[PDB]
Amino acid sequence: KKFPEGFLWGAATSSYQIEGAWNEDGKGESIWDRFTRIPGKIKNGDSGDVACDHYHRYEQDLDLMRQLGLKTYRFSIAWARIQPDSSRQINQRGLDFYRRLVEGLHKRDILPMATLYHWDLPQWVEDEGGWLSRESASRFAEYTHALVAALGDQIPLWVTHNEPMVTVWAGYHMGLFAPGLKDPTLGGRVAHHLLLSHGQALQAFRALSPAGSQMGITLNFNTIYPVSAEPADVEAARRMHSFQNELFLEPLIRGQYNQATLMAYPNLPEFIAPEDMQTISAPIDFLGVNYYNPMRVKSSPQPPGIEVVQVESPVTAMGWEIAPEGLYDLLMGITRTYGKLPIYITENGAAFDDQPDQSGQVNDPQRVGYFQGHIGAARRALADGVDLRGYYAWSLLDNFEWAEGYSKRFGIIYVDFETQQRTLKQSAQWYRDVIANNGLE
Ligand code: NA
Ligand code: NA
Ligand code: NA
Ligand code: NA
Ligand code: NA
Ligand code: NA
Ligand code: NA
Ligand code: NA
Ligand code: NA
Ligand code: NA
Ligand code: NA
Ligand code: NA
Ligand code: NA
Ligand code: NA
Ligand code: NA
Ligand code: NA
Ligand code: NA
Ligand code: NA
Ligand code: NA
Ligand code: NA
Ligand code: NA
Ligand code: NA
Repeated sequence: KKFPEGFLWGAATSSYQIEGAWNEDGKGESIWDRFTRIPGKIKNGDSGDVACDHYHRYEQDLDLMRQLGLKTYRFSIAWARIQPDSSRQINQRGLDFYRRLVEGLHKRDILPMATLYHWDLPQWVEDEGGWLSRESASRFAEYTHALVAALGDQIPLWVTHNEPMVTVWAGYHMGLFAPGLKDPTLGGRVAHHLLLSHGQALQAFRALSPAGSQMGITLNFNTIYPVSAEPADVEAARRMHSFQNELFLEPLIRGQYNQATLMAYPNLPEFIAPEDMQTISAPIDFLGVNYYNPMRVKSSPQPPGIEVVQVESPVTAMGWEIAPEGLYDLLMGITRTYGKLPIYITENGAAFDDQPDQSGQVNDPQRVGYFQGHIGAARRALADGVDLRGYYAWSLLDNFEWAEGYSKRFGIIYVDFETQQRTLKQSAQWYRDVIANNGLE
């Protein structure tokens, strides 16, 4: 039950969630800086203004990574640090930060994986239409070109987008995340431009062809199970799977949108230029998979004919069902449907109500249990033919959990946000052992 020699064990973060220094060194405002200033949008009125203060404390966090024996570390790049404003001019201080981070990773034999876009769009791009505008795909490609030119040979794994489905749903359907639009009819248009931006970014990457470097995209999924064996429930589950799990995968791999997508978005074809599917479906080097929980579905008489059924137990602090078999099923399904392409699990983890004990230790056995089940499921998938290349725990650090603010702790390392003190949780200690053993037990 050892994983393959060279298997990439990592942990993941994102820029807005950990960096702080929101207005330092010429950094421009992002849509998340703006969103968190809006009263009522975030629990406890929290923001990423300071977060984990990682922009200043990155060397401490690098040593924590080393202490755990991480083989790889997934971070995102704050686009607004790099292009603060509409002049499109490169901010050298912002770029230098990522240069220093990447140098530090290599110094400690940790392989960098960089996410170009983890939701912190520069406000200047939003002022030019954001993801509603086709031109934002070109802006994203110019940003990618700059970063890959600067750091390509030093970052062996690049991800264009993180969870474009969440950007669509939370950002444009529900208004729960930045930029806070609440118009379901916009989802197709946004999805197409996210996909187009990925494609143009990938073209920029191929043009530069950095030595030893690869590029992919990270998607989130919720494995779908029908609540019963009834045909109507099976049908609802199939439709929900197509939409929830294959909206992006289908165009990425097959160069077409699926029927569930076109029905949900019936004006989508109006945004597709003659090239656009070819560009979107150009080969990626790997797929990033983010998974936390399944969704359970039943048929309904009322539109859209699908109801998601909530689960009371077993759940995390987010109310998300704990079902490690969901991860196995997801990985097998992707592999069977789209072929045996390289996969990294770019996020998997859990939020629990962690509290230091009287001695100052943070013991999180529920999180250990979550990782035990899920890493076990990933191992079974690998045994059964999935080309799993790495696993990244979400998250290295407790951090700013978007609209939940600091009420939710996903870290394997506990952060006291009053003092910025970091403490390895029991789960970090356990994970260090897994890495050293190259597997469970
Ligand atoms: Na920040
Ligand atoms: Na507030
Ligand atoms: Na409130
Ligand atoms: Na704040
Ligand atoms: Na180490
Ligand atoms: Na170095
Ligand atoms: Na070095
Ligand atoms: Na502007
Ligand atoms: Na447009
Ligand atoms: Na634009
Ligand atoms: Na530009
Ligand atoms: Na190219
Ligand atoms: Na080229
Ligand atoms: Na039926
Ligand atoms: Na959804
Ligand atoms: Na092509
Ligand atoms: Na969770
Ligand atoms: Na979870
Ligand atoms: Na708990
Ligand atoms: Na949230
Ligand atoms: Na909070
Ligand atoms: Na805080």
